[PDB]
Amino acid sequence: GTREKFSDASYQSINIPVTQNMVPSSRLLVYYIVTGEQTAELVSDSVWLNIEEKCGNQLQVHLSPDADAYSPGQTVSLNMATGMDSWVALAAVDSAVYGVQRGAKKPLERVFQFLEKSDLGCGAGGGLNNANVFHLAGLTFLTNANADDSQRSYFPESWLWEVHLVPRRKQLQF
Amino acid sequence: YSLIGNPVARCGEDLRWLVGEMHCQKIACVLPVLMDGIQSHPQKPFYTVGEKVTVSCSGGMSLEGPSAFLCGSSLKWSPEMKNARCVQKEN
Amino acid sequence: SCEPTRGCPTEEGCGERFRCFSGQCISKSLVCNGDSDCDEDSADEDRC
Amino acid sequence: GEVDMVEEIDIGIISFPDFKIPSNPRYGMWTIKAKYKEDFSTTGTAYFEVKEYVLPHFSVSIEPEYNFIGYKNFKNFEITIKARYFYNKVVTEADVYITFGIREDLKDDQKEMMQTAMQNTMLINGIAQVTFDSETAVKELSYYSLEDLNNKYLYIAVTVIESTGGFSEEAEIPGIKYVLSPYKLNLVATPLFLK
Amino acid sequence: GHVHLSSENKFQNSAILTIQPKQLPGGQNPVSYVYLEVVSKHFSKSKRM
Repeated sequence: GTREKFSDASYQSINIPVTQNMVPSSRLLVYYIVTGEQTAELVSDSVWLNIEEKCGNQLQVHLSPDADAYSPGQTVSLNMATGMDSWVALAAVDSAVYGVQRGAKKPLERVFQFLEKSDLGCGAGGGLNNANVFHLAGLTFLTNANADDSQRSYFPESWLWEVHLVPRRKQLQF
Repeated sequence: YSLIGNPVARCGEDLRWLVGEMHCQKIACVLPVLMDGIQSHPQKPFYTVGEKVTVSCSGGMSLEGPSAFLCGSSLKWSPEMKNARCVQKEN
Repeated sequence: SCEPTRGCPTEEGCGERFRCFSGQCISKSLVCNGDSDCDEDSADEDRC
Repeated sequence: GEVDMVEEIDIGIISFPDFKIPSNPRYGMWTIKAKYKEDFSTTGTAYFEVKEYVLPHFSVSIEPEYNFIGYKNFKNFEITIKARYFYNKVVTEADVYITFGIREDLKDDQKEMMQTAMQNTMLINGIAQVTFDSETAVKELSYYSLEDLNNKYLYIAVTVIESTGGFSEEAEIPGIKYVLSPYKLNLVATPLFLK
Repeated sequence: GHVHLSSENKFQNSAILTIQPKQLPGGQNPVSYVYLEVVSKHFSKSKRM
């Protein structure tokens, strides 16, 4: 980003558009350079960015028959709805397979929390002089002013182990 | 289609592009081995992704191994059994 | 009058060095040593 | 402490052949690692346990009123034991047997225990709750009655049997230790800096 | 990579860079992390990362 500074007020509000690539987490740093009489010195700052968890493809699964209970052996249809073309991986896991297992949490249960590990820096943000705060934010700067120091049936489980191509609206029968 | 190769091509000092062993292969199924003793169902010339085929032999005998075959991504069946065996006899 | 063709040389990198009023960048260990540390001026002085 | 290795060229979803369990399995927590094996990093790790899931009759959830027993819960600690079927319906009626115990650590699985109860309660509408005082347990079976002397986990076993039909399901809690020091504090999403 | 600076871009630009398997096969360590250089008319500096 880039903005201009005017004498209208002491504090200016910047507008930042959010994108689909910033759902898990993000960071922003604001630094401005000044011209000194002998040497220059720039000041920066950063604060964590928290966001919600919304899928870009927007994949939702729903059965065509709408009922609270289904009869055994009833032919059912499953309809996939996506925003763009995507590959699906269906898995029908029984709810009774979850033994004690110290709780038996879930198969994955975590897609963005494990994706957050891509962040190089740690902490929320802010810190000491530009070098330390940029190292804490996960960056390394190159400027003339300052440097950065590195410091059989029925029925066994599970079933429905298939991979199908899914257009904007795809439906299968089983 | 699926990508198999480097696939990166590099510009050299001799104004030429260095390209590795890369090819553009598919991610539709074809007709099976088509043994005279076996019968395919359904009998179609081309197969789409996501469909299954029920192969069996004549009466009085039953196919050995998996009875149903599924069309994979492309040119891919889970078992192929090219002229291996359909059935000797199931007593 | 002349037509500048080549770019002007930028200032030298003052990496991890306390800058003085002139620009003589020395090690940070000399800060607050109670002597002519920068040897040029006592501008910074590290509030010693 | 490796069993089999298999590589497959990749759609985006890598399909692998169905693995087969050897004739002499080793029960426990297995390990699954995946690598690209050419040039890469960030090996992924997956876990799966080999056990007997032959027939689970009904899930037994143990939700105590409080996480860990404190000073106020020493004289009276009430715990809720609820058993529900897997098809989202609660259990109508079932006999619930409660078993208490004291364990020194989570690694030790066998420890002495009362020997006092053996409490028999009836499950009503899929929910049951019983009051258990720690003073009687710590005075009878623990051989010393004081909350500062015992700093170790508390193991509770629950055996739920149906009165209308022959069935049995068991549940357990890892442990609840009596600690004089209160719970610990930490900072999250809070920059330790000043403006 | 090459960038272009003008009054429209206000003298800032960003170019994507890739690290492909060009490293020396084998060796005591395959890291050889990086040496980053900037070719400009007024300034020139290098740093490892």
